[PDB]
Amino acid sequence: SMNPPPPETSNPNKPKRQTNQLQYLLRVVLKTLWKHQFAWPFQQPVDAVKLNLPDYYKIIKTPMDMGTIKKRLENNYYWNAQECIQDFNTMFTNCYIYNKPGDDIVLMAEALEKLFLQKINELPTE
Repeated sequence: SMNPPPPETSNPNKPKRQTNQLQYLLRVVLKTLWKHQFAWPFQQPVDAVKLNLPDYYKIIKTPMDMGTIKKRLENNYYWNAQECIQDFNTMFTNCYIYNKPGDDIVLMAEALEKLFLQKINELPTE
């Protein structure tokens, strides 16, 4: 029922890059999803205490959210675009794993994911 430590957003010994694909992931992908009317439940780690989801972290072992992704991108945490794309996919997957099919939160994730897929389709060549 308690919250775990959040995912890391800094690791000084993890090697980093700033590539045009990672720049696109911040400037286009994250910014598009962040501003959406359905972004709010995904803008920070799930607070299982405030939201009264005492089983959330029993089920979700790889938490991810856009607050974390935003910080990772701003702090150049990633080596490659695939790591960041995986974080978005983990976020959506967690939502679909935890929640009841057809719930409104699942519709919210689906709307963000549709946009994510449209943007990733045009990921620039390195």
